[PDB]
Amino acid sequence: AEIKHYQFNVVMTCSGCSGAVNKVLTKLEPDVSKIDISLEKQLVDVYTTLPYDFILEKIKKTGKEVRSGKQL
Ligand SMILES: [Hg+2]
Repeated sequence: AEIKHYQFNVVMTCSGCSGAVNKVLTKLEPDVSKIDISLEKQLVDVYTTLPYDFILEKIKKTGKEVRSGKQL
């Protein structure tokens, strides 16, 4: 039952972009504990029990460019 921390650099030009990312993560409740989105750092932090590859894939399918990701 590990709650992992993933961090992504996601290009988000406006609040609609943060909204697109938030939306796909809401569909993965109740196994997403916390999300943090910063437009000022272009960063998305996801705290979840789900696998890294799956989270990355779902964010990428928004069409918002994912520049990089890592586990913390
Ligand atoms: Hg946007």
